[PDB]
Amino acid sequence: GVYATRSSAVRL
Amino acid sequence: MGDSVTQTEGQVTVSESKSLIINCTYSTTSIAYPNLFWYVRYPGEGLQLLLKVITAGQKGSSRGFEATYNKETTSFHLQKASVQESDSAVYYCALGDTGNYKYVFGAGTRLKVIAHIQNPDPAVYQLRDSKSSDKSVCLFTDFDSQTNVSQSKDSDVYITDKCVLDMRSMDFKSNSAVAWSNKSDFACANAFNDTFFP
Amino acid sequence: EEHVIIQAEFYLNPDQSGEFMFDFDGDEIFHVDMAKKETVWRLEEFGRFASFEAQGALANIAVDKANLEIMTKRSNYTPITNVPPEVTVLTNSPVELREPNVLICFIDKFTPPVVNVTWLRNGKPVTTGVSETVFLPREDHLFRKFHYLPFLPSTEDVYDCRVEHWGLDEPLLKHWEFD
Amino acid sequence: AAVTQSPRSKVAVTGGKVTLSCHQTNNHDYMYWYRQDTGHGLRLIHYSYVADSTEKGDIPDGYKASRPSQENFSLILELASLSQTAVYFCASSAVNSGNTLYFGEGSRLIVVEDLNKVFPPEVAVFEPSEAEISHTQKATLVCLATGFFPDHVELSWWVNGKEVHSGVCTDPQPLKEQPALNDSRYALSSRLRVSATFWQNPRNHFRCQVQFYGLSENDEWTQDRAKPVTQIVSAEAWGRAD
Amino acid sequence: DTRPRFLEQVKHECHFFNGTERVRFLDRYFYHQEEYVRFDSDVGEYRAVTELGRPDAEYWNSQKDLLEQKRAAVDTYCRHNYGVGESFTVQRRVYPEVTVYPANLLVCSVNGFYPGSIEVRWFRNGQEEKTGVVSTGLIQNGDWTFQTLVMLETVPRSGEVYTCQVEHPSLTSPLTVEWRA
Ligand SMILES: *[C@@H]1O[C@H](CO)[C@@H](O[C@@H]2O[C@H](CO)[C@@H](O)[C@H](O)[C@H]2NC(C)=O)[C@H](O)[C@H]1NC(C)=O
Ligand SMILES: *[C@@H]1O[C@H](CO)[C@@H](O[C@@H]2O[C@H](CO)[C@@H](O)[C@H](O)[C@H]2NC(C)=O)[C@H](O)[C@H]1NC(C)=O
Ligand SMILES: *[C@@H]1O[C@H](CO)[C@@H](O)[C@H](O)[C@H]1NC(C)=O
Repeated sequence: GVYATRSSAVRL
Repeated sequence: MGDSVTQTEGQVTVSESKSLIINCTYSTTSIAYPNLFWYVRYPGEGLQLLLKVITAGQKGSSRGFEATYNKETTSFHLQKASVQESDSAVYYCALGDTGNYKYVFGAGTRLKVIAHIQNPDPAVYQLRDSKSSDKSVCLFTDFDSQTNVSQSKDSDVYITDKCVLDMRSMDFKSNSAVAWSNKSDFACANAFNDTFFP
Repeated sequence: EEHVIIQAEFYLNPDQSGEFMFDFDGDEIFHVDMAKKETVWRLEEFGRFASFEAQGALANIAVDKANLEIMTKRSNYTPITNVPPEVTVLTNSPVELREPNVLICFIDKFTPPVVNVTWLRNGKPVTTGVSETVFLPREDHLFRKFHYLPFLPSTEDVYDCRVEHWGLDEPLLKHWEFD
Repeated sequence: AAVTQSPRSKVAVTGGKVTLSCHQTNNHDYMYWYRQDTGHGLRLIHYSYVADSTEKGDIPDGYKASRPSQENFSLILELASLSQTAVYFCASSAVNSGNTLYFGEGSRLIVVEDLNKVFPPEVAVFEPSEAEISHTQKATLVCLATGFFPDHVELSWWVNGKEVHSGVCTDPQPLKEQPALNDSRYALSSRLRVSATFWQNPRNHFRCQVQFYGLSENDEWTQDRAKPVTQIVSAEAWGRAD
Repeated sequence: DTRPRFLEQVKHECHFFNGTERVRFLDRYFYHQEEYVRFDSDVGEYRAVTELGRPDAEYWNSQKDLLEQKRAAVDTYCRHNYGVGESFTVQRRVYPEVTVYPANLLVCSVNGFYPGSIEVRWFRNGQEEKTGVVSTGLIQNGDWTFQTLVMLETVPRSGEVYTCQVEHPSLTSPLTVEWRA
């Protein structure tokens, strides 16, 4: 199994 | 034993108004939860997204194409009920992991749409050059979609495969092939090979 | 059954320190060594059953650093107020003379995530066998942390856990002695 | 529009430096350089998720990347090799778009050993046969482009000065005139089919246009023939009432 | 070095109820310790928590491809990562070690166990005590093991038998330790 990264959104 | 996307190998030729199905399955060892993508590359143009699915069990559809994200059998088969002349391109099946850089592409499948003919009239003809009437070419045309054109004879005679219709052609759809040489001791009857051959 | 998994990130200016870790029910599954670009598992066994592509964490860190610069300016450069830690020292097992044990220094309820922790035996520094965790998230959005010291209990040894933090006026000393 | 790369075509010599440029106007954080091979698919060379930094992809040997700003990602070939001829695709993505890839138009690169093996095409149009006219009441014109190198050409038909598509049927790919050599010049044909009466109108003008991609300016050329620059070669014919 | 500090935090949160049958996902952004914008899977959009996060809510809700990932994270992220570590997180079981020692107070030391759900009882002559029983509560060691100490305020009489009983999901039958005169 491989953990998924939830992405951080980018402001501006 | 890693990451891979397996697509229908080589080219695929289909007649107009006929069904299509392109095979795509995948196997991953370093992806987490894939998203599945179909990209299409029309002649001359670059790559562009055709459809995508985020969550397993659901299907995307665009321009009459359809594909279902199926995690049970790790497949993403592309389908279309009635193919159009504008559907001639190279189709790429792909998966990506939205949280990092990883993408896996398949090897791509070329689609050739040809004319659908129910009244074939296979025959060969002889054309002359519009400048020097000495140069001549032979034309094999008006054959059904089942006809396959062999290519060989001598190295100083050339033969083309079945031609692909124009992306935005809407009339005079006809399968054709052409042959030419310089030996001047062979004619259109000797070239290629019930048809016609005047 | 109730369970909570948290993917917790921070970024700290002007230290330029970033962290990325996964929490399960208050314990660390793993964190990413930002310097070596590597996954570090809290328990070695975890790396036999799962894996992680660290470049996803580095991507999120670069984004968090960019978000922080925009947010610093949008708050009119409002800085963080330091919150000093509470420190407690305990063992993980009841103590017996010469039976192997571990001192645990629990640093809790503090921000920003920067500390200096030192183990002292009889007033001198000790480093043999020590280990520590990264900064662990709290539900009130402060941090906690563990430092560990394996040791053989004696009646003649005394121990101290010395933590430095910008919220403290002087280094905090948490004392431990046999019985 | 979103991602644009340049040049769209290049011909360079072995041991020469070739750099491919790529620009995006989406403010995306990721940029990538891929290589397109017919049997292998699409392979990643280099990528970048932050400016002033580059990560090496799966096949980075012989290539170098550079990302001097968030909008530009270049691919430098220090010593171009024969193995580096392919179609190169640039792409971008960003989390705000869920990391879907956006692709540029593609850069087709051909590398050769002497640069003097490139020839522009010779185009000729062939008039329809009377037999086809009497048999099917249709007339098929054939265009033939021969003796060009490389095989990067685009063929089009023009009837009375406007591009046509209905009735056009082109070969899938050019064929090699000398299929035994690695410097063979190529040939390509196409068919234009109209009605018998349309061809039998002497007022109807037919033109076959072949776009050739070859050398650019700033390329030293010291041969007797003309410099084979990117150009268009054409052949035309008029309808015949009888 | 008294320079001011500025802290960005991000917490992506997956809450599980009855295994993976109900899942709530939270995309949470913090400035120092102030949460200013969040995505709740139960809401479907980003919402400003404070006025400092109103620009981010309005801009991110315009990024439809960004919303499609967040709206699907319960499946593509939460339930996915749950399955990935299930065998060593949800299913992790470690036996508790039980030790009884005198502190007029008896201590029952339960150490090294996982998970935290536990029951510790004191018995005097086969009857469970409720007066004079105080417990440290659940103590996390930071290494996937807990410990807990349970004191008994008792007047030891000769012949009396005190028994500490530990119930724990890793055990098919309770563990007991006895202390006598
Ligand atoms: C950052 O500075 C701006 C500008 O002074 C603040 O916006 C003002 O906030 C006050 C309330 O304290 C309002 O009465 C004003 O109308 C706002 N606008 C202006 C132009 O003054 C903003 O609140 C400050 N941010 C923080 C976090 O303090
Ligand atoms: C932790 O200890 C270090 C000692 O190396 C402190 O930092 C150094 O020393 C002075 C103070 O004596 C600092 O102002 C410098 O910034 C440091 N120089 C370096 C690191 O090269 C550090 O400040 C301590 N941290 C805390 C939170 O107390
Ligand atoms: C808990 O999990 C699944 C839900 O599909 C099922 O086995 C069981 O009925 C659930 N319990 C309740 C109370 O819904």
